[PDB]
Amino acid sequence: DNINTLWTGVNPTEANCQIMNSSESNDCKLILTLVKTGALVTAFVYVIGVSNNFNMLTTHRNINFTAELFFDSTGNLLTRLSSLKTPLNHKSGQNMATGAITNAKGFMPSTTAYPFNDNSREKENYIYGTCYYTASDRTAFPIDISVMLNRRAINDETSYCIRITWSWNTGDAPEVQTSATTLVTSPFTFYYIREDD
Amino acid sequence: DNINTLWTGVNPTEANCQIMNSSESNDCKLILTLVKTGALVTAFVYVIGVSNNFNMLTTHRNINFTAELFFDSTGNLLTRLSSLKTPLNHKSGQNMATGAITNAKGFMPSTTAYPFNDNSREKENYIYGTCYYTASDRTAFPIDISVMLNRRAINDETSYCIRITWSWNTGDAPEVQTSATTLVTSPFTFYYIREDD
Amino acid sequence: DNINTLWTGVNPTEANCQIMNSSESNDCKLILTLVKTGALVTAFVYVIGVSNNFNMLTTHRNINFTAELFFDSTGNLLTRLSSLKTPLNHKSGQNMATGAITNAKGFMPSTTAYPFNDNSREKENYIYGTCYYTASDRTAFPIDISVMLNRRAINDETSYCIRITWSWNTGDAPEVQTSATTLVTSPFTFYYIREDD
Amino acid sequence: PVFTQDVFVGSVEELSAAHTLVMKINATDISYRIVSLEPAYPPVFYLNKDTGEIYTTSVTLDREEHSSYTLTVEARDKQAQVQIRILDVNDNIPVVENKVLEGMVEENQVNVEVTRIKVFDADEIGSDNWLANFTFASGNEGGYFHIETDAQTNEGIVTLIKEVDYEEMKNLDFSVIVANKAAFHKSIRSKYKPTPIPIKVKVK
Amino acid sequence: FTQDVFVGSVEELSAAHTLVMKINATISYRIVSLEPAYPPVFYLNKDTGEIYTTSVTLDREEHSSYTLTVEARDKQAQVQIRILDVNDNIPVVENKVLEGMVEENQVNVEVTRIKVFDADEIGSDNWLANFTFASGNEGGYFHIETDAQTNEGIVTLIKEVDYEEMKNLDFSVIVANKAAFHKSIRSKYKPTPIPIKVKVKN
Repeated sequence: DNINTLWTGVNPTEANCQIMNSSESNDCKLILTLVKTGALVTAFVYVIGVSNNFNMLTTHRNINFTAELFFDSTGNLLTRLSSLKTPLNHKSGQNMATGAITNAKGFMPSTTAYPFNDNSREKENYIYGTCYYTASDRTAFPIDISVMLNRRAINDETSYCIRITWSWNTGDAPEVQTSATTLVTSPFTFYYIREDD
Repeated sequence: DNINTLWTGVNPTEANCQIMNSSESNDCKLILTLVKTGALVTAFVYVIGVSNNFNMLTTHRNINFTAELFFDSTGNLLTRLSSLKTPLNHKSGQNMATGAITNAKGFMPSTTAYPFNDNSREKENYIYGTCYYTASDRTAFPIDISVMLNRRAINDETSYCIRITWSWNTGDAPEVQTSATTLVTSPFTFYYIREDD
Repeated sequence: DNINTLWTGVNPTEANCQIMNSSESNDCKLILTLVKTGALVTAFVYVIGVSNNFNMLTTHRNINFTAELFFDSTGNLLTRLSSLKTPLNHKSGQNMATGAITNAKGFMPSTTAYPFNDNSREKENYIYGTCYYTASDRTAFPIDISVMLNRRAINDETSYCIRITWSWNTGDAPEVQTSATTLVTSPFTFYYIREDD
Repeated sequence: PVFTQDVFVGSVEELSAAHTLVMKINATDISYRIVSLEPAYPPVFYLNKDTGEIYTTSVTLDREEHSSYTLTVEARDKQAQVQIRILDVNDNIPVVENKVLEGMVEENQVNVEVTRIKVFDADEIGSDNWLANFTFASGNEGGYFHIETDAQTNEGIVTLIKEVDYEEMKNLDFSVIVANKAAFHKSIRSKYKPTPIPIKVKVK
Repeated sequence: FTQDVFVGSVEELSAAHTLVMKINATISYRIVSLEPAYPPVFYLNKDTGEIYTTSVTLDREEHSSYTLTVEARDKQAQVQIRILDVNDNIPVVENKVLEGMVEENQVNVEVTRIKVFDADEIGSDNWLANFTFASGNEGGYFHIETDAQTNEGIVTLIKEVDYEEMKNLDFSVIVANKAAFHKSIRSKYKPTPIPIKVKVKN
């Protein structure tokens, strides 16, 4: 009954993702949940800033940062390459179910729907949406999200790919120095066709 | 298979919620459906106007209204404090499944993901979105929706909370006195991490 | 598990829908996936242009095109009236299952939630959204999406209707005659209350 | 094949959706074909070779780009000319041109023209989709001024009907909003933000 | 170091972790100093010496070039990074009072000038204005050229006119740069027509 989720847990104790390649250690919490809904997978992603370099972004007008998830042939997470450094797992209450994942492949984007290195179908690999940032003054600041599915595989061990880029390009930064506390993106839910189990 | 839904029922015959503080009795219908999708709950809400005062909001330019749902430790709707005055129940055809609910706690927002009275995690208690009002001339007016999850328990018996605020601020009223028929918002769907059963 | 989906498959070999009534034969691949989610149905729709006339549309600033899906009383696609000419079916890997379906009715729009020929409830039959078109220069042009559920049963055999209208109105044509490759709109996910099995 | 008429005339609304019946070409004694089209681009009309019904194509008609199409259609078993006018829908928000607007009122004068506001709308000239409808956004709670719409050039004639005593320096400055007489089309309603335009009144 | 002054470039609006350049020395690298030293738009990998971009996206319109003073440890060197321009600023028609006049029965005349402002790099195809006639010139009477020395729309008349005819020569035009707009502003471009009135001389 719980094998239909594959997520990162709720509010991990420590950072589990390195989004900024400049940071020396994990600089944010990436909360990613994947749910099997028939032939589709519902993906529920957002980020909580932990490091100061990551939180200072709200003081700038043009910001962009990407989380890259690479999965091997069986759908396990490649922590040596991915932004997320903690392997995904099933739901055990409000935590990750410590145990072996045997049906990870079912949660991965379909290579049929989102092919690799196929220029003719390149446009099929893109998804778009908008999340929000709640300012210290209660205003909703929109953040564009671009998701790229299995379109490129740099490392030979990569069989599936998911890149989620949060970017905003406005005229006034959401925060000023003395007001910026943390960067929390409103949850983004996107659907993608899933690979056969 | 019907124990995975808690909803208000499709088109209740009589009004089931009180959406304006100025209303003396029930003044609209709040269609609200919650579906368990793995570690998430998919919420699906909209309001159908019944009272004349509520239906007359279509003739204004700057409107907002909030529906507040409060749930006890067992997830039952606190009809005395909440706007929706009829308890949620499982699916039985297109009607509420008259009977006792025991798994209600599973549908409520998680307190680990969405905490009470925590100033360090206030931002992660907000969901945002847009629905639409279809006018008489078929023009679609957007309505911003702010959903606040468990962030404040005014009453002692409140254990979970959902506040759905609709608001529009337009340059031309969607309707005039002679054309307004009813304030029906197009369905709005959001997701939230659900508390353990 | 496979009986919870009803879809057109992933990347059909040949065009399976005729969006443009002017086109002689099938002119687009319409990918559509309906998944039962408790009391709701998750619809997942997009189009892949095939014919030259269809793909020309990327070179014009103001366009619109509609896809109609008419279903009988049992939930079987009326291929001779609808745009899509290939019946929907259950999941078999990435392809449509071969065999009869007895529970297609469950996937249809609720005639209670979305009535036929009731002016007083007309506003309830609309759903709105936005998808995107990724151009050759990696720019996502928005596309307005108007989904009308059961509103008008033109023929005596039509018991359910889904009308999905894409449109865009821009100031710069997304492509030019020498760069247009294929009109592919990004996936659109919407929800509607489903009819009792 | 014999055409029933040498020149057919029809009409189709602007922004009409796809597969909207523009007209029907009758012929008696048949396969119909669009020989030619002026201005020949974009392909906004489709002729049913079986019935002769000219429909609109997915390419939405824009009247602000081309106000009339001339189709030469040949019937086969001679060519007929079909003139399709495009009817205006209010898809243009009027815009006030003069960004520096300052009024002047003569002391103790009534029934005089105070100012003229120049406004531009791109829809059909002479129609309710083009004439400006002015409303007082603010400042005229005292009921001093009145705005009329000069339809000859679509201008806002602002006149005053009350006397003023210079020694007062009463603040008569106000702010108006400009909109067309006919209601905005469903495509541009909900995209209309009537940013009030200001006008300062200086008493001589 | 292999060079007292290195020189590289990176495109404006570039994504995170775009390899701006590589600092070679004959080793631990480090940015001793920056100029203007704000925002922090570059990152220097101390192990390999490669300067990449960061999450704080660049804007040529705010800073045309950056100077870095770097060190190698086991001497100081200069690194000049030039920000290449992209077409991410839509032209704005400065003047609103555009009322030209045509002399009766004249041809080859300069009817007027349209002033245009663009924030992009001066002298590039991202800054020159390209004019087209939205309406009012369906009969092919007027001609608009782009004066690149000032980025102005020279509006000239080539056709005759009879004052007694009082032909409606007013026309509405739109403005866009010579180069195609950057992907960040396409789908936001909205070519509102700018009218110009053509008065017929008596």
